[PDB]
Amino acid sequence: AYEWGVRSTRKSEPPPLDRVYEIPGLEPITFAGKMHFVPWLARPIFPPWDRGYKDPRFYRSPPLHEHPLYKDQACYI
Amino acid sequence: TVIVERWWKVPLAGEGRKPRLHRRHRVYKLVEDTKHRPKENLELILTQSVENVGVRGDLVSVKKSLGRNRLLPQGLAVYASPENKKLFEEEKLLRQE
Amino acid sequence: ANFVSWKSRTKYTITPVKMRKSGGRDHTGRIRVHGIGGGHKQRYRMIDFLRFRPEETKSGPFEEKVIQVRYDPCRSADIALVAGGSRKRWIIATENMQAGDTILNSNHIGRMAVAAREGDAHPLGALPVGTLINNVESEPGRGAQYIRAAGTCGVLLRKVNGTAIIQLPSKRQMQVLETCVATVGRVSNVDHNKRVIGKAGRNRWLGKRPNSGR
Amino acid sequence: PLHKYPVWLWKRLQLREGICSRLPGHYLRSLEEERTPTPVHYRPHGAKFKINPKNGQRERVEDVPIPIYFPPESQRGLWGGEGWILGQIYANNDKLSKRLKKVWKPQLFEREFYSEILDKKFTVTVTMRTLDLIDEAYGLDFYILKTPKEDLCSKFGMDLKRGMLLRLARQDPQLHPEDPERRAAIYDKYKEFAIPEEEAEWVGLTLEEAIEKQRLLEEKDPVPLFKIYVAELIQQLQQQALSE
Amino acid sequence: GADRMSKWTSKRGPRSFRGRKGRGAKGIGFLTSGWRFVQIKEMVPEFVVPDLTGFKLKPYVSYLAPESEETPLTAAQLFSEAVAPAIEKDFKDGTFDPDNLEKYGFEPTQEGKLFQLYPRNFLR
RNA sequence: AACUUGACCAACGGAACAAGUUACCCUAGG
RNA sequence: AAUUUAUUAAUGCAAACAGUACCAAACCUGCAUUAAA
RNA sequence: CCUGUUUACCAAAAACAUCACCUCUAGCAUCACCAGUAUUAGAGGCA
RNA sequence: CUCCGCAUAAGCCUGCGUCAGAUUAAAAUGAACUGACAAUUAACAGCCCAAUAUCUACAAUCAACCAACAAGUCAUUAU
RNA sequence: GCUACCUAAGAACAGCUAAAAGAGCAAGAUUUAUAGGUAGAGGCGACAAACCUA
RNA sequence: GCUAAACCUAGCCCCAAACCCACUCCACCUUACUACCAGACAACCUUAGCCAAACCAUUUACCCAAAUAAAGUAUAGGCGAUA
Ligand SMILES: [K+]
Ligand SMILES: [Mg+2]
Repeated sequence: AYEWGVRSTRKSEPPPLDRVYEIPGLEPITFAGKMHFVPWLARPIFPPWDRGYKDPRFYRSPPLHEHPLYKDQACYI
Repeated sequence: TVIVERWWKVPLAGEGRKPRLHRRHRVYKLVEDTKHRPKENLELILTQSVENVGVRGDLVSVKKSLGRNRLLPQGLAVYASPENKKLFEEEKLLRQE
Repeated sequence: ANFVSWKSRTKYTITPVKMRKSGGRDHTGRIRVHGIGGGHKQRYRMIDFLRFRPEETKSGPFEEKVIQVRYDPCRSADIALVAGGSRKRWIIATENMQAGDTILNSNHIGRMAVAAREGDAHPLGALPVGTLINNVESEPGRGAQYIRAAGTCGVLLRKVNGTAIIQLPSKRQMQVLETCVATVGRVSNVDHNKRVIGKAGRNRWLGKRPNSGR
Repeated sequence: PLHKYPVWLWKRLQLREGICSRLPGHYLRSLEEERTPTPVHYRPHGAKFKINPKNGQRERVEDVPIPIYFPPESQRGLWGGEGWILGQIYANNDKLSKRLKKVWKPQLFEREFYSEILDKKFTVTVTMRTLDLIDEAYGLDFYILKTPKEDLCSKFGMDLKRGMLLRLARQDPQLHPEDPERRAAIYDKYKEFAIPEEEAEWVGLTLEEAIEKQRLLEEKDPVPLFKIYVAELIQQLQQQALSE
Repeated sequence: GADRMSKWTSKRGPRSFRGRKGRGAKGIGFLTSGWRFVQIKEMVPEFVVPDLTGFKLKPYVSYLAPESEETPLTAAQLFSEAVAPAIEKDFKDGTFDPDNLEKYGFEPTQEGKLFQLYPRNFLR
């Protein structure tokens, strides 16, 4: 079955993580402390960020199922 | 492992000095390729029964491909280290006792 | 800005999609295929080539009604808007496909050869031996990639041990599993070849610029 | 005009200034050392002296290593010292013939290796030489610990050494949590390589990684002068009270 | 032919360039749909002007004034004049204890203050 | 092994080993 | 025209790999062989 | 053997392009060809 | 005489406004050169938009009739 | 930023025969503004071996 | 008699010795010098041709830590040039 959306237009897959993460008991030295990217240090893993307050112009709505009015039975409008 | 040698001689650098290499010293000739050589057996001490050598604790000269792929990862065999040889030797002695 | 393919839509729709011409250039911006350039603006109609694609909740064979048969600028064959259940899609139109007709798409192989009806889609194994077929897929569920041009039709020569042998329009034998869906009949616009371009200018309208080898 | 120091010494001068100077002395030595890697792509001369056949005279002979190019991919894997050989050859092995550019690449394979100290399985790219080297060392953990940095020629390999070395130095209970007896057995087998935890931390780090690690250690918030002055005033008051 | 040396400003370039570039004025709001500008009152700087009635200081100083030596203020001098007296009294009375630095005006952190010294969050 | 031998290298004092074409021509002085 | 096949494809060998006496996946690397440009 | 560009221009001529015509290669999809599938696509010749 | 002209866009960047000049054009009033002073004020224009899913087969041409082919700039709903 | 080709999204074209629309006289294989792409072992070329800021 | 002529400083050169640089405020990788929104592009890979061989086809040079000497010696090289 032909799938729609060519690979070239889809977001590039994440780069391969540094192998220092694989090694147990080792803390990869990253550029998070520098506050900018450098090619010679490992890429940091950042925890998901939340604004912590309401900003109408940058609002994100919850998942559709979580909506209070979500119903399992569809309605045709 | 490709092994090469230089066509042109390199003049002696002297004690505590590194040779000065000119453009001619980059020309090489292929002395030998290690892959094109008869394979050698890998000595292993078996820790479990195997169709070829059921005898546990028996030194075997299995093919390197077979030993690496199956015997060593699965724990059927262990390397023929001096330390390992002593440990199994005692079992062969204790069993007779 | 570097070349970005227009083929970025991920969700199927019957709405014509705006296309971007390439001019014979690849992503590097260098000409790869010569003689391609300009022409009339064209919108893409997402043609569904997996004839047997039941709706999300529903399963098994289903029927569709031919709402419309119309010209397609992106291909030689004509296309048909078919409505089944609550879903519409674009398919390739057979020689005698007409508005209002009902067509059947089934993935069931009967004990014998079911009657051949133009525009229906059954598994090759179910289709009678020696029937004109179109829009055949190489693998079960891959989707029709062959016999898709106007007026083209392959024949089902024989079925042997769970496989089917079909003659492609180039008179070449092709062997596929018997669970491969296909469409009975010839493709629309059987008289496509007869048409004469007549005027050099018409070639430019079709997006084909002069190509001088030397 | 002339520079005070030769330009080739400027790098060493950098290590005497700023953050680089504050790096541990043991780590700095590793950078200064210039050990010769084991011959891989050439055959070394057996002795210091040889008898010249042409004139029958004893003449000094020196080993000149072949320049090896290590692509970035090799740093992820373990190639056992092998690398690309970028040079030239004579067509049909004839000096009179045109000189042609030539590259000799190693044969790479994907293999699975299990580290007893780390108790993990790794998928790494290796050559046949790496497999042979592991056999002569009786296991990956021995090969990684035994081999020096110049021989390993791999950033991943030096990263593994820090992992294994830190576990031995820290006596980490995380290895085989349910079986303390098994944990002790593995640690006993590698006791020789156990080095202090302080030194083990800086094993295999690059200069950039070491500088960043030292920057984080040094990084501290400035102390408010309110706290500093309070300590001085209280000390002055106490001394004044003592004199009284 | 283009003038490289001259200062780049919003007067130059086509309509898109001229609109986007400004002259350094601080924004006081945002743009909504339809290019409607919404002005945020808080963003607008509020001028805090005092009451000058009955104020004796004037733009200039009389020339008949005793010249004095210039002594720039320092952190130590401020501590000796604003914080040292309170600690000195408490130390004699024994009430003073390190844990209670805040009693003399020490701020462990700037968080939660309207005017935070570092990072400075207030205008001159 | 030695003693020795070998290019019509004939453009014959012999470059170890290489042609056409340019009326699209490029450079050089006479 | 001579020089060359570094280069690109094609094939062979070795290399790697597995299974029920006898044979096995392309890729990859090394070495050959004609071609291509 | 249709018309179109080209130097020239009233222009002629030739060249190239090109409708038609002819042979040649190709049984297939997620960056060109092409979101196409031999009534297709590409490469040539065409007096 | 009109060959244009006015405006916008693009470009340009104060480049015939006032005052003064010993500077300048063939021209010791003019001045586009020099010094000083002044100036173009937003309604036009630029500068835009919360999220997630979902919707979008029917050209344009006075769009009606008769037609086509090279098959087309123009649209949502739910929370 | 010239020019050649191409991409995106624009724009222009009086009258006359006027069925047919067509460089007919005077709506096209036309012209044209904007932004972008293809770079010298190359690009582009209805191929002059031309053009790619002389 | 005009046009002109004349000038002595600005600095500069080569050495020696010493290892240099740089956060008033504000602005500056977007169309730099532009107060203020969900990133993700990431660096590493033989210098080449050619001075010459009176052509050119292998062949010559530009770095690796002490002035001098060993020594233009050993040695390499169409064993030629030359190194
Ligand atoms: K101007
Ligand atoms: Mg407005």
